[PDB]
Amino acid sequence: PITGLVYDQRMMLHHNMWDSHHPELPQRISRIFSRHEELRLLSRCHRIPARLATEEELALCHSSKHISIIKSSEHMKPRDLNRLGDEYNSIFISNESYTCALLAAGSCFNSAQAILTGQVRNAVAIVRPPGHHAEKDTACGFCFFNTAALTARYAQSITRESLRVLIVDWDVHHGNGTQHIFEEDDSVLYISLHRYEDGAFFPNSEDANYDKVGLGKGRGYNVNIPWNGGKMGDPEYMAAFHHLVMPIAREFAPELVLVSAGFDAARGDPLGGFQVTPEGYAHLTHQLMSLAAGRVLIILEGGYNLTSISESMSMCTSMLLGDSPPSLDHLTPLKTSATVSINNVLRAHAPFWSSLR
Ligand SMILES: CN1CC2(CCN(Cc3ccc(C(=O)NO)cc3)CC2)c2ccccc21
Ligand SMILES: [K+]
Ligand SMILES: [K+]
Ligand SMILES: [Zn+2]
Repeated sequence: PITGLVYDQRMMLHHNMWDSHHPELPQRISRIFSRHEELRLLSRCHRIPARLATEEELALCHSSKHISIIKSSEHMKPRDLNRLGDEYNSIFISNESYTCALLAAGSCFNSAQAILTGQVRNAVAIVRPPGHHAEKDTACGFCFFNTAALTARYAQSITRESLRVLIVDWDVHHGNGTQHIFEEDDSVLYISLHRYEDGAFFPNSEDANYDKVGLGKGRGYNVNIPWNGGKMGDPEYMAAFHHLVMPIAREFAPELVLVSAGFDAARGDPLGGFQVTPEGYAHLTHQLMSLAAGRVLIILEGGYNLTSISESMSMCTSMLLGDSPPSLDHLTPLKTSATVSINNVLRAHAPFWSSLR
């Protein structure tokens, strides 16, 4: 029963040279790492080295053209970096961005391998830039390569093609890239909870709605839990897990659980507008630990309040280490629109999951 931790200060080198105050700050990962030390969680984890993802590994999910374009930014002049950035939705690029994206991907590969070989039971990856918005052919929403999707394929590549991977995406944004990459795949189950507001919340696509259940063989293996009607918090996320995430996950019976763990639904996030507490995230973590014989990898995605993300991810690691979950306040009355959301997801997926009937 060992917990791995991967963190490399080199991933701070990715920066926005046109707005040094952009919220995807290098200090996101250094502040999370610092808090793990202060709380004395770091000395209880087995440290896992970062490594560069290879170009071949990037090809598990991404087109050669997308790879070589991002690769080329490494030697671009500032004017070319600025032009290239404007060809994507919400992307800034510096000369170090490509290397940082490879470091984030490879760090998760080493973690998945450590888990799947039994060197550790579970693991946390404190990495940036994030991944879940990145598509097969394009970068998007602060993300260059889809770190979680690549780690799922990497895990299958060192075990077997049909390794059942669950990706739980609790970042406040829909992970459009992860959904699309696995949309017709029945070996990777994708479950996303996200602020939706009938398509008005980033990334502003109806792909995020509850009726997108997957395609062909992948029907039923894409689960969108969209929130409408303003602020959500622990009661709604607890109920989504109890009524949807955990019943479906148990029926799927993953052999590995990847968490796309953005912490931008946390209280205090300047962008998410939600109220999930660190104790809330501890409890979501604890529940997922009941799956896949405990084989859980937590991968940092978004999250923009330096204190909120540092307290929230620390609590998750605390859970992975075996600590007992902190008490929760008043989970009872959900917002009406959240009950409606959960009922829409239940109606969408009951055809595919007997546990929902
Ligand atoms: C009407 N909006 C405003 C907005 C401005 C910039 N933010 C960028 C962004 C991306 C990812 C994450 C994250 O944390 N993902 O997990 C957080 C912020 C998004 C929304 C935008 C961009 C493009 C088109 C339309 C619009
Ligand atoms: K999400
Ligand atoms: K899928
Ligand atoms: Zn996000």
